[PDB]
Amino acid sequence: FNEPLNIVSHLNDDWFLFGDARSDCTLDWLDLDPKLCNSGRISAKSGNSLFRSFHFIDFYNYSGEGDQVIFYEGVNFSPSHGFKCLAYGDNKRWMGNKARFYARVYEKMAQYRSLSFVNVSYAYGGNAKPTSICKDKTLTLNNPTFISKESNYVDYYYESEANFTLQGCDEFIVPLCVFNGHSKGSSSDPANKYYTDSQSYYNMDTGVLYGFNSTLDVGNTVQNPGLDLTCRYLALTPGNYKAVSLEYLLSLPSKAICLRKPKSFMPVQVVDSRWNSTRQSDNMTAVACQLPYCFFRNTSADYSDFHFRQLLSGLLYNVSCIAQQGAFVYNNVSSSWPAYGYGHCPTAANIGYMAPVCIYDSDPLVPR
Amino acid sequence: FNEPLNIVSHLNDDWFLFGDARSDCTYLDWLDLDPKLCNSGRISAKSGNSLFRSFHFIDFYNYSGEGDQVIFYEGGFKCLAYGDNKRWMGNKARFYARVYEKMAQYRSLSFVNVSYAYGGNAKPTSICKDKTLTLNNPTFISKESNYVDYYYESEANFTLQGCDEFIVPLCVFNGHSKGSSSDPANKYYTDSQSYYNMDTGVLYGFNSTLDVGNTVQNPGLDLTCRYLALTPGNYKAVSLEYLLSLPSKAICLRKPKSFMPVQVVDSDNMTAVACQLPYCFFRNTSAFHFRQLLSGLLYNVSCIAQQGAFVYNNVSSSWPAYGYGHCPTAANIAPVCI
Ligand SMILES: *[C@@H]1O[C@H](CO)[C@@H](O[C@@H]2O[C@H](CO)[C@@H](O[C@@H]3O[C@H](CO[C@H]4O[C@H](CO[C@H]5O[C@H](CO)[C@@H](O)[C@H](O)[C@@H]5O)[C@@H](O)[C@H](O[C@H]5O[C@H](CO)[C@@H](O)[C@H](O)[C@@H]5O)[C@@H]4O)[C@@H](O)[C@H](O[C@H]4O[C@H](CO)[C@@H](O)[C@H](O)[C@@H]4O)[C@@H]3O)[C@H](O)[C@H]2NC(C)=O)[C@H](O)[C@H]1NC(C)=O
Ligand SMILES: *[C@@H]1O[C@H](CO)[C@@H](O[C@@H]2O[C@H](CO)[C@@H](O[C@@H]3O[C@H](CO)[C@@H](O)[C@H](O[C@H]4O[C@H](CO)[C@@H](O)[C@H](O)[C@@H]4O)[C@@H]3O)[C@H](O)[C@H]2NC(C)=O)[C@H](O)[C@H]1NC(C)=O
Ligand SMILES: *[C@@H]1O[C@H](CO)[C@@H](O[C@@H]2O[C@H](CO)[C@@H](O[C@@H]3O[C@H](CO)[C@@H](O)[C@H](O)[C@@H]3O)[C@H](O)[C@H]2NC(C)=O)[C@H](O)[C@H]1NC(C)=O
Ligand SMILES: *[C@@H]1O[C@H](CO)[C@@H](O[C@@H]2O[C@H](CO)[C@@H](O[C@@H]3O[C@H](CO)[C@@H](O)[C@H](O)[C@@H]3O)[C@H](O)[C@H]2NC(C)=O)[C@H](O)[C@H]1NC(C)=O
Ligand SMILES: *[C@@H]1O[C@H](CO)[C@@H](O[C@@H]2O[C@H](CO)[C@@H](O)[C@H](O)[C@H]2NC(C)=O)[C@H](O)[C@H]1NC(C)=O
Ligand SMILES: *[C@@H]1O[C@H](CO)[C@@H](O[C@@H]2O[C@H](CO)[C@@H](O)[C@H](O)[C@H]2NC(C)=O)[C@H](O)[C@H]1NC(C)=O
Ligand SMILES: *[C@@H]1O[C@H](CO)[C@@H](O[C@@H]2O[C@H](CO)[C@@H](O)[C@H](O)[C@H]2NC(C)=O)[C@H](O)[C@H]1NC(C)=O
Ligand SMILES: *[C@@H]1O[C@H](CO)[C@@H](O[C@@H]2O[C@H](CO)[C@@H](O)[C@H](O)[C@H]2NC(C)=O)[C@H](O)[C@H]1NC(C)=O
Ligand SMILES: *[C@@H]1O[C@H](CO)[C@@H](O)[C@H](O)[C@H]1NC(C)=O
Ligand SMILES: *[C@@H]1O[C@H](CO)[C@@H](O)[C@H](O)[C@H]1NC(C)=O
Ligand SMILES: *[C@@H]1O[C@H](CO)[C@@H](O)[C@H](O)[C@H]1NC(C)=O
Ligand SMILES: *[C@@H]1O[C@H](CO)[C@@H](O)[C@H](O)[C@H]1NC(C)=O
Ligand SMILES: *[C@@H]1O[C@H](CO)[C@@H](O)[C@H](O)[C@H]1NC(C)=O
Ligand SMILES: *[C@@H]1O[C@H](CO)[C@@H](O)[C@H](O)[C@H]1NC(C)=O
Ligand SMILES: [K+]
Ligand SMILES: [K+]
Repeated sequence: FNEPLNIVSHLNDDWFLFGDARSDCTLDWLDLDPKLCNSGRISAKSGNSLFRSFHFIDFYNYSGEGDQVIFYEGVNFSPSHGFKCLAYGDNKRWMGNKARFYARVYEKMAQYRSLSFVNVSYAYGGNAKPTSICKDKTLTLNNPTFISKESNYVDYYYESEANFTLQGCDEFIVPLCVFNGHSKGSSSDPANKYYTDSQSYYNMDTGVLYGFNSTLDVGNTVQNPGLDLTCRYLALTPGNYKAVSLEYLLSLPSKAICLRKPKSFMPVQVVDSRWNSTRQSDNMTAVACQLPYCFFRNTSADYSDFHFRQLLSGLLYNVSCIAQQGAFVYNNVSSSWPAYGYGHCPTAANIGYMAPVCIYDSDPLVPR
Repeated sequence: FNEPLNIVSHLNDDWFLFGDARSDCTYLDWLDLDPKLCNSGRISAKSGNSLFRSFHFIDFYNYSGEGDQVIFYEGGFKCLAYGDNKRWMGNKARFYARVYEKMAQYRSLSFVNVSYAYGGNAKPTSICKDKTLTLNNPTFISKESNYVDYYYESEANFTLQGCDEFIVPLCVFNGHSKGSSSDPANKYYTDSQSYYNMDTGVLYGFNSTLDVGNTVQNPGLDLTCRYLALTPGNYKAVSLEYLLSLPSKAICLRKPKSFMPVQVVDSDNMTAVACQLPYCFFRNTSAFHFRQLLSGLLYNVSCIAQQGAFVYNNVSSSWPAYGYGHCPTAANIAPVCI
């Protein structure tokens, strides 16, 4: 009785789900029960993900607020897409970025009710403008922004800076990134001339600096491939910032995840978001989802979906307790001791079945 | 029945207590009034010392210990004549927040000494001290003899080895720092310090921003510290102005465990500010001597939660919140039939 269930669910009506096509109600494409389409507790867009919208031009305006937050997305940025900034880049670096972004988002959404995006603007002294240096055939990155070399500079060994302000959120997730390798200015430069990308963000109000230097020696050629963007994901407080670049192109945030409304700690729930077997998936959301801030839920069957619908079907009702092992429907007794339980959780102590008169035989004239 | 108790406790024998009290034994068996746990292998404690004191100052006690359930028993300084103890209250809150949070994740806490490689002739200087204490972490290295002022870059290397993570201080004098006796009264410095991980390219930086000084007319200049959790490897301390500073001691964190909140009991509320969910449960127990704590640690409890400890694992009047162990239900459940 009251074995833990492999579902995502909620303790009460105070929940919210972020998703992709498989929860996008605008119905053969859905894993989400159609009855939850009019719930007002879903932000989902087919073909998109939080990571995709965070970094690229293909943007969906995700937003939602809830005590118990659930995620069922990620797949729309995978190794099957094979995104890389440059012809001889490296998707593995982008899987790394994915993992670090989601780890930060999951961890913070255990501590805040509200997630949304804000656009970040900057003030810059020179004449140069953004350049779309990181892109491939199907995607164009636009966060961070990269500002070109000023006309008068002969090479990329220069300091450059711009100001940016974070306002309107309790905390902001921003990327701080470098091309990690021997970056090249042009093909007119000799072979042995390369750059070591350096970027920092400085909080002018507090005096705290976050810095990042390239350390690798991979390049953007068939002889020495692997140069791509390595990103860290910082949770910053509102204030006035300075983006200070010590070498190569100045970069700074164009978008932030907006975190609002602190709550008592409540772990997020994550549903594994993958393709079918014959297409390339990743487990970056699994690495990102750790105790104590996240419960990971996966099925036992390949994506071919019956099993994932029943995992999401937990969203149609309330449960007493959400724990490491799963959801406990009832609040009283169970065979398992809940670990990391939230809600009104059952005991696994021996409490027998009680009655003032125990029944042994059927009564021919009285029902039970 | 089974009301939560406002005490620190343990779920099993795998616990450890860090303290600032005397744990030693002073010696018809009932004439022996020592607590059973006197001289226990599960306690690291020293009267008139603390983890913070030993982290930062010369009167050092070699605190170390290992356990699943970690417990802290918590039983003013300024660097300069016209400094500010408020900066040290803030330092203490930030130190303990980091220590408490990380000891929810590791079994083992100890101290290591950090050595450094510096290319000049200058030596350490005890610039931060008052009448009873002398700071020695971080180390501050003197200006080189050939420099006429404190507007210089300086650096040293240091290595962190043998632990999973290391807690170290990154600090600056926050205000208008002053150089020597005979120079313009309007000539001051803006202390700037950073640590750089040479293996990963990550830099942690800190610049002074206040305008306070070290005189009766303009007091407030003191040391503001951040407490970093660093991975093992090769580092460089890079100072962009004023005295080079770098760690001389680190908290060594080893042996990961499943997340298990620490417990803190007292007797300033900085340990209270530092002790927060999800990583720490704060108890304000009343009689509160160390000897009574020792007696209260002889027996297990079934469940440790936000409201307190629940002795029994079956039923209670309260729903445990943020419960660990084997926790009772408060559901409305006489002879057993089945
Ligand atoms: C912890 O809380 C739970 C939930 O509240 C509680 O479980 C309920 O216990 C009550 C009271 O005993 C049960 O109600 C009685 O059920 C008698 C019939 O029992 C059989 O059928 C039950 C109904 O099954 C249907 O519905 C359920 C879900 O609703 C579903 O799972 C089934 O598939 C099916 O659709 C069934 O629950 C029950 O199974 C339990 O008991 C058996 C036998 O001991 C055991 O083997 C199982 O493991 C399981 O525990 C069983 O198969 C019925 O005769 C009885 O009616 C008399 O009493 C009521 C008042 O109590 C009078 O109104 C009536 O006129 C009769 O005199 C009563 O309705 C209820 O079914 C339980 N619900 C569930 C989900 O298990 C536990 O007791 C709580 N535990 C503690 C320690 O507090
Ligand atoms: C949760 O766990 C606790 C701790 O184990 C448990 O509390 C204990 O309950 C038992 C059973 O009631 C208590 O023992 C009783 O003590 C009373 C008075 O002191 C006695 O009179 C009782 O004896 C009568 O009932 C017996 C039934 O077999 C008869 O044989 C006898 O003739 C008497 O009529 C009985 O022994 C015990 O005192 C407590 N312990 C504590 C520390 O409070 C509790 O019941 C558990 N609850 C649940 C819901 O499981
Ligand atoms: C992170 O990367 C940046 C960018 O490379 C580093 O800053 C740069 O440091 C280099 C090497 O110290 C400086 O170049 C040197 O200049 C001296 C003096 O002219 C010269 O003698 C050397 O041959 C060398 O060319 C460069 O000026 C400096 N750039 C800027 C804009 O400050 C930075 O040091 C790295 N950070 C860390 C902590 O290592
Ligand atoms: C944090 O603090 C350090 C130390 O103050 C800052 O580095 C220093 O910055 C000052 C002001 O930008 C630099 O002084 C300048 O010198 C040039 C060259 O003579 C001159 O053109 C300017 O008028 C000014 O006086 C100084 O060189 C620099 N010192 C070192 C050793 O790098 C640092 O910039 C601060 N960090 C941030 C993010 O603001
Ligand atoms: C899940 O639990 C919440 C928690 O109460 C339920 O909220 C109630 O919703 C009903 C709508 O039928 C309102 O009339 C009540 O006022 C709500 N109760 C409270 C205490 O706010 C919700 O209905 C439950 N949902 C399901 C599907 O069982
Ligand atoms: C995209 O989403 C954001 C966040 O939900 C919207 O911005 C909010 O708009 C409301 C007005 O209804 C303001 O009161 C809030 O202050 C805004 N929040 C933030 C964080 O900026 C925005 O309107 C949406 N964009 C579009 C085109 O619909
Ligand atoms: C941040 O920028 C985005 C994209 O420019 C804004 O979303 C667009 O808003 C315009 C109107 O200003 C609409 O025409 C589009 O429908 C929106 N685009 C998408 C893809 O949703 C968004 O409003 C901005 N956010 C805030 C808080 O101002
Ligand atoms: C506190 O709890 C632990 C775990 O339940 C007890 O350790 C067990 O002691 C029993 C005594 O016979 C042994 O059977 C087990 O082997 C022990 N288990 C483990 C995991 O060590 C411990 O004795 C209790 N301590 C006190 C003082 O009651
Ligand atoms: C950035 O802000 C600083 C301080 O507020 C100011 O000195 C500087 O002129 C600003 N830069 C630009 C380009 O607006
Ligand atoms: C992810 O996948 C790799 C194998 O590809 C495996 O070794 C690793 O343990 C997995 N991590 C998680 C968190 O599932
Ligand atoms: C989830 O389950 C599927 C099917 O068993 C498995 O192939 C996949 O690797 C699992 N994902 C993770 C992240 O463990
Ligand atoms: C101090 O404690 C450390 C860590 O437990 C230990 O390795 C060292 O030997 C101790 N020092 C002395 C002098 O006993
Ligand atoms: C650090 O230094 C102190 C004093 O020299 C010494 O007692 C202690 O044992 C040292 N730490 C270790 C791990 O040996
Ligand atoms: C510090 O390390 C650097 C980089 O390895 C090295 O070149 C330099 O010699 C070191 N400085 C000292 C004083 O040992
Ligand atoms: K840069
Ligand atoms: K310094």
